[PDB]
Amino acid sequence: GSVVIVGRIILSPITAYSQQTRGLLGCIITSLTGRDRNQVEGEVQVVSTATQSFLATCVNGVCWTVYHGAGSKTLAGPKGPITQMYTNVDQDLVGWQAPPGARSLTPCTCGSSDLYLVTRHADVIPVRRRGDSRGSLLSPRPVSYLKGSSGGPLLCPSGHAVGIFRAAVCTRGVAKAVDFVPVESMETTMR
Amino acid sequence: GRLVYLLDGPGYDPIHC
Ligand SMILES: [Cl-]
Ligand SMILES: [Cl-]
Ligand SMILES: [Cl-]
Ligand SMILES: [Cl-]
Ligand SMILES: [Cl-]
Ligand SMILES: [Cl-]
Ligand SMILES: [Cl-]
Ligand SMILES: [Zn+2]
Repeated sequence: GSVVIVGRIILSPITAYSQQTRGLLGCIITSLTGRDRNQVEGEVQVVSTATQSFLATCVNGVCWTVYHGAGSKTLAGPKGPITQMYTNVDQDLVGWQAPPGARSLTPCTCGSSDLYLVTRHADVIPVRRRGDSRGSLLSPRPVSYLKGSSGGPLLCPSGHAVGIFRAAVCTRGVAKAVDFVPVESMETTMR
Repeated sequence: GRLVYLLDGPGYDPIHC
């Protein structure tokens, strides 16, 4: 069925909090109908299919997320299912036109290597950029702590978008680094 | 180090048992 917004993360020093918007039953039903009448708020949406859940981040009026989460699926919306505007399987990246009411991040232009990752539990954790698509976690955490966060944003100190979280680099269940899709690839995907 | 994917189960607060 469709991807369904089931909660959101609202960003403020960078702080974040989460709010549930849908229960499990309404989620399954909304997935089948593709029709979602709820108001959307926040920069990050917690999204779910019938089988898995993850995050989507809105940057410049597009809601972006990971292909391994969303596949080719539509996003449930007020006028029915929304077709993907961008589908880049190789970069593991999909996008839908952002619901009205979602607040867009703007892409980072400062080039800072001092980043923050916002997790599914609305924790904001320090990351050090280590190249185009990798950052080290300055404080390693169990991978369990990052479960459900695929598609979440990496932010620079000014709260602009650097990338979206794709995968964790792990040894023995401890996440030491993150792999991400740089905001540049969103620009390349678009134009 | 190897790549782990971080999908959880369905719903806002996925049920684990
Ligand atoms: Cl629930
Ligand atoms: Cl609901
Ligand atoms: Cl209707
Ligand atoms: Cl609805
Ligand atoms: Cl799925
Ligand atoms: Cl699919
Ligand atoms: Cl773990
Ligand atoms: Zn910046």
